[PDB]
Amino acid sequence: DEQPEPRTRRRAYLWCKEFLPGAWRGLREDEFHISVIRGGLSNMLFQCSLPDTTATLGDEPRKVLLRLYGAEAMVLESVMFAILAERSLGPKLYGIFPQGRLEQFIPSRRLDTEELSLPDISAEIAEKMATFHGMKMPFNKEPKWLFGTMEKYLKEVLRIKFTEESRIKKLHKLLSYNLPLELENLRSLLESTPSPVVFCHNDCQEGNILLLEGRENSEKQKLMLIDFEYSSYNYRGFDIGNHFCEWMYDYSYEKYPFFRANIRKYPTKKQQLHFISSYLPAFQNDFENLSTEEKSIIKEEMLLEVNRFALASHFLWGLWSIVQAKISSIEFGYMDYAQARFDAYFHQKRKLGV
Amino acid sequence: DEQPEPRTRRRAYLWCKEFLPGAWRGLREDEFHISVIRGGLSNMLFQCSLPDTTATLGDEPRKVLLRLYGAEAMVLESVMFAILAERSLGPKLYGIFPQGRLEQFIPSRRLDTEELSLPDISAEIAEKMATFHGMKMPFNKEPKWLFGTMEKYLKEVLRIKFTEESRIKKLHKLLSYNLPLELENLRSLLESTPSPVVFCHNDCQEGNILLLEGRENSEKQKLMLIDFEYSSYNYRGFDIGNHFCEWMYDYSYEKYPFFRANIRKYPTKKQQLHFISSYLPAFQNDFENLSTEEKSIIKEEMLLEVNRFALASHFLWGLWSIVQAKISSIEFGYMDYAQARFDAYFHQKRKLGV
Ligand SMILES: c1ccc(-c2ccc(C[n+]3ccc(N4CCCC4)cc3)cc2)cc1
Ligand SMILES: c1ccc(-c2ccc(C[n+]3ccc(N4CCCC4)cc3)cc2)cc1
Ligand SMILES: c1ccc(-c2ccc(C[n+]3ccc(N4CCCC4)cc3)cc2)cc1
Ligand SMILES: c1ccc(-c2ccc(C[n+]3ccc(N4CCCC4)cc3)cc2)cc1
Repeated sequence: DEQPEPRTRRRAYLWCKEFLPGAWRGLREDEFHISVIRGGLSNMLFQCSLPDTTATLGDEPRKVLLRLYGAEAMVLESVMFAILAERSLGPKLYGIFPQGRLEQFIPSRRLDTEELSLPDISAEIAEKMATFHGMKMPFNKEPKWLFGTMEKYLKEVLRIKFTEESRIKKLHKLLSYNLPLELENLRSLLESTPSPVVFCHNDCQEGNILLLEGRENSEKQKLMLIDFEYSSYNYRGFDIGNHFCEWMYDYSYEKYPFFRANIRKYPTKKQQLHFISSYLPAFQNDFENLSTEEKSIIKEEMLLEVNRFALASHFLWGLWSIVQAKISSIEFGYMDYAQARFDAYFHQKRKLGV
Repeated sequence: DEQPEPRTRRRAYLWCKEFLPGAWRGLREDEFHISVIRGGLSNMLFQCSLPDTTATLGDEPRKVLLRLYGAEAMVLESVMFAILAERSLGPKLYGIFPQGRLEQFIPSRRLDTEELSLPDISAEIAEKMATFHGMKMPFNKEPKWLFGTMEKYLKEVLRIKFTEESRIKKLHKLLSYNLPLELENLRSLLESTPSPVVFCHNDCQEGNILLLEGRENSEKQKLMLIDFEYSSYNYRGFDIGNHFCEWMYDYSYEKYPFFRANIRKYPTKKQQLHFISSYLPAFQNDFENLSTEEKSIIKEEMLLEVNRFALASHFLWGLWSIVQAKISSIEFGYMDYAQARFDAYFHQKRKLGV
């Protein structure tokens, strides 16, 4: 039960005391409870709570999550979080201030990578993603994020000056593919691949999926999608394909490079069909009433869409990871991860015949 | 039908094209319609619309309001607006970006000052305010805004160096009252005056109240409260008292000083009772089920609360207006308005025996 720095205890006390109603408003500092959930220099997380000896007066929460930003994107993330809260699709928003926010505390654990392929879990992930994809949001609907971001990252990658010989070497190999050519060939392929533009999560991986406490044996509604920091209007195919890619990566590996990759854990076509069979009726209400025939066509075309867009997930994250090898302060094998993503890019390309 | 500057037409076109769905996404610039609703250097307003010859594809609006900011408060105002939109208490939010936002266009006119005293109108204002006062919001609940703001303004007022002799003269008269003494005597009075802390509009005047098109002959639900720029947790008494004060001021007067003030248009006790008789059942659901006796006590105590807090409305706006005489760029008799507010402050004080 890790205690925060005294400075952070006092600030957390004041934010809770001033932003939360009822018993919080009169709470003594010496009866304030706080423990560190995630440390670091940015995006730090703390649990704050009333003493067990203090009764609630109304509907105020007894326990909350404090998120600290630490080390216009802020306007947009805050507005998004507030709207998702109002719509019961994310944790409630209790307080917002320059340094962070107070959010609803949701008893839960994160999923592990192996759990993504469980048929019931996968079905519910698909339903939750489809629900998210139906959200009308006050943000730019031109789907510029995907290629805008890859172009931005590639610009950065070509200008990196590594000093470490192992990274110099790995970078030269990755750039030997002619990444500008490959990106513009990918742009050509996806231009010819229909995919509706919807509000996408953009990071649907096990670490962003809560298994809700007390719901673990429930048939449905045991999950919640969280961490919408990178959510935007984007091609639907990307959100689904990106999720499929995440079946292959275990970030809990406790030896350098601090991930495991397995190409054979990508969902099989059978598994992919199971996922999209749950997605579609959740996204298009009367989908079930279509003939078995029309449903089959729509499913086949979606399989093609999502597996092509999976290529963009590899390329995007490969580029992202090279930049992180230059700019990150976390211990992680970023260059080896980049190579894993580009390996999967070319393996997938070959399987698609593209 | 005033057209905007070409620069603004092009930016408005792009914001509408990129943030609004359906027919907007493919709209040609030469079929984009825009007209200026309010000009100026800040908070400019434009109406944007589809051509009549373009059909809607889905549920997209045919007409919207563009608000431009022009010349962390922004995070908070945006989050507030988004939440009020979600809760159906304000116009929908269609787009948010650094320079402004796209809002729902609400066919309507503003009320005139004379209309505030109409019994049906006043009853509905009271119901809408009570509804607003029930809103739980993610903002600081310590009621520091009222006196914090008056102290801030008074600091500014004491440091103003006017160059215009008529303003030098008017300022000397207003400061001759010993405003620090008077403010701290007001703080003492209000400290002893119970008033619940609720989410307040803080500017409930006729210019911020829409009379909804086609609802003018409807028994109820003909109004909408707008312009929450200054909304905050605050003493309930202030929101109601401030509204009552606004019965006395007509800002449509077309000769200098560009307002009329009439002390005799403050609501009579009968009118005040009519207002609070609508407020209470809208704020406290089972209020009607109380005995005539308990209801009468609660009403009497509220009359006292609100008329004491009305003094703060005078003092706050008096101070505010002196600062505006120094810093504003609008033609308005700010010093004469300040004197009108302090005149009403002392007149009200004398009637209260305080
Ligand atoms: C070891 C431990 C944690 C991390 C890590 C920490 C935080 C994040 C946050 N993040 C999530 C999604 C991101 N995206 C980049 C564009 C697509 C989505 C970028 C960054 C990603 C990875 C990396 C290595
Ligand atoms: C590429 C490389 C690594 C990862 C990744 C690695 C680890 C994790 C789990 N995780 C561990 C630590 C995290 N943080 C530590 C402090 C900042 C946030 C956030 C997330 C999630 C994602 C994602 C993409
Ligand atoms: C002539 C025409 C318009 C105006 C005017 C224009 C905009 C506003 C906006 N405003 C609304 C409320 C304000 N408050 C100050 C603290 C209480 C609420 C301050 C400013 C107020 C007055 C003043 C003179
Ligand atoms: C003290 C003094 C004047 C007023 C007041 C005066 C006029 C109005 C009506 N009004 C007229 C013009 C307004 N604007 C013009 C460009 C910026 C906003 C806004 C509001 C509303 C309030 C309010 C308080």
